[PDB]
Amino acid sequence: IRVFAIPPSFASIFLTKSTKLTCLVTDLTTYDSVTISWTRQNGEAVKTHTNISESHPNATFSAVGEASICEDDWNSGERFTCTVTHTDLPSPLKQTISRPVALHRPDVYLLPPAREQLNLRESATITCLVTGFSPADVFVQWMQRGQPLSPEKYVTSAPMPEPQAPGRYFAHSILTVSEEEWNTGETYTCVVAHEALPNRVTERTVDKSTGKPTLYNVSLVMSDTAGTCY
Amino acid sequence: IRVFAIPPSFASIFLTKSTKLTCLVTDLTTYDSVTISWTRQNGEAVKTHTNISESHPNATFSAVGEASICEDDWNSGERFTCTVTHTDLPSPLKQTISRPKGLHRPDVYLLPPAREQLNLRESATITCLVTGFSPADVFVQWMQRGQPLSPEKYVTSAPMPEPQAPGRYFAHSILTVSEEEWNTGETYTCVVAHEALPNRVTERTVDKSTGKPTLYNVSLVMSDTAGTCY
Amino acid sequence: IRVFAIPPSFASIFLTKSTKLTCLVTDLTTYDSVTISWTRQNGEAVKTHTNISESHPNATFSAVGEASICEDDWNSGERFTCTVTHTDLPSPLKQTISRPLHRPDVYLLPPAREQLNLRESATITCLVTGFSPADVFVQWMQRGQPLSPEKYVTSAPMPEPQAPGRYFAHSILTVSEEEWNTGETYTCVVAHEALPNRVTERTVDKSTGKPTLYNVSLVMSDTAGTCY
Repeated sequence: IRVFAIPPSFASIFLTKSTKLTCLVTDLTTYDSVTISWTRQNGEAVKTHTNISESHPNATFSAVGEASICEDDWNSGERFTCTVTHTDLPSPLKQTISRPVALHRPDVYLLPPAREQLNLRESATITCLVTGFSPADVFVQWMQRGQPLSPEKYVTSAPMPEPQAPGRYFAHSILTVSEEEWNTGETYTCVVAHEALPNRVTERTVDKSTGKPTLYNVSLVMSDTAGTCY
Repeated sequence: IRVFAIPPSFASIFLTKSTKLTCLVTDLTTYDSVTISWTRQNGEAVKTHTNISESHPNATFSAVGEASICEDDWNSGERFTCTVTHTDLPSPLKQTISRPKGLHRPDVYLLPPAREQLNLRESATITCLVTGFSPADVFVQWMQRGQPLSPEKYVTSAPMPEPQAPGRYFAHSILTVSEEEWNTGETYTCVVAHEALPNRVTERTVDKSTGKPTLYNVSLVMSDTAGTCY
Repeated sequence: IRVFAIPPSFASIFLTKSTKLTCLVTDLTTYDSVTISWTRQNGEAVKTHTNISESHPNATFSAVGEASICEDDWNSGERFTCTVTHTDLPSPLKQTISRPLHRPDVYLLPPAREQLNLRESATITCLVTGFSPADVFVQWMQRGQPLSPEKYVTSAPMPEPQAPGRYFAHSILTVSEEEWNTGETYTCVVAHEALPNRVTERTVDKSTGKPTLYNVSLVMSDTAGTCY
């Protein structure tokens, strides 16, 4: 006999360009004549729900209230309530979405695979370490010459609360590039989506030759006439 | 009595992040108690423009006002109208302008100063060429220690038409840095802004080491037996 | 009413050493009997300003002086006062133009390595730095042979960021990156007035630039002091 409330979040924001306000109906059996709609801080007209669904297989019903709004509507820090009057509860039922803060910029890093991995010659793993930032909800994606990989290609964490840097979060991601598939160039840019940056985004990349710093074979010779000039 | 009217444009709506409608009313008869409005095509109670401009002191008239929108509005492509009349003119200065739909993705290259500049001992100049992009309207900013430099430190071009491939543009920017500072560290990466990047932002970087390891092959010979060759 | 006078430009001056000045008259009354007469600072007449022009597309007869003078006769502030009398002007309208420093610095950056992986566009950059004054002309030379003027694209001398008043401009040019195997160093010929011979050519090729394979080879001996 409750209604969850779904505010927009940067996963939906960035990954869709379709800032989203949502609250669905759960915990209640197969129902109709129920109304779902959205209201603002000052409570005015929105686009109505779509995506009608069946009943859940556990003796309850499924239906979702959805629409799209302007981004600054959330970014201006306002209350947003979806208004519903249940058939079992003629009294008003209200669920609210809103945003609160200090901020910290991520400094995305990147470490090439361990040489130990590059001795069985099957797979190489890359660690798009992300850290030192606030607030949370960082999405991260991996470019490859302007081509985003699928999120299924790689894996990532959730924002783990940072032990030392107090009000800060961090996460990770990995991807199992195979041996030759790292051994041929293919810089694999790693791009980070957050809100603590001037243009809100950053990206970094690596290859074999991120280091390799000036290897150079000195040679000293005497007493060995080679029959060649100098 | 021409009236300026700037449509929203990316170099602004990213610099600003505050997409807005701005009709500059000039060359109209120099009066006050003017009648000025900003509207949509169907022209609802559209937010008229606040922060009007004062009279032009040079025996001309000057007036302008910003009207904020949501960017997806301009994305729809339907026109937006600055409806302005005068005490003299009953017919409003109807302002029906829309960017036409349809576009090429750039690909930045950052260029390091050749050795010549460095030997001069004073200053080093770095350039990231921007190419291949259509349409126009690209911002370019250069970014260092994760903080934005300021425009007076680096000059920037204006969007130019390319010579060969018709539907393409290109541009430039120029940085002036002291020599040692480029023998010191910081990367001097560059950020751009274009409406066809998948992330709508891309970035490159350099440094003294951005080249290649440069294998030495010193071969000090100190015998007195093998000879040289003319 | 638009009557502007064109001072000479070091482009044409470099072209044929033929400093020229024109004060064209446009959008005046549509009548024939248009006279062109230029004067030095003594007021004396000028050379063969000729080649009459027809009415403009906006239906106004077009005329312009064709005044050749000496390069030396330009360097002391000679208000080149040109008069044109016309039917509409019992008071003919006069026009004048006259003569109103820092060394340039030219470099030629090669393309980018990542440019040289797309495998079509071989960009090349010539350049000029911190000079006064403007009006400088630039062009690119390939084996004593000037390139296609459209092949490159020229900037204009926008002012310096931090210098007091100096100027700088640019120019860029593309070729097949397959060509960036013969190279031929694509000499960019700057052309500025404030040069000892008014040209400070510089050029760059693949073999130029930076190698990443040295092999220094010092030798050491008493059998020296000679430099064969």
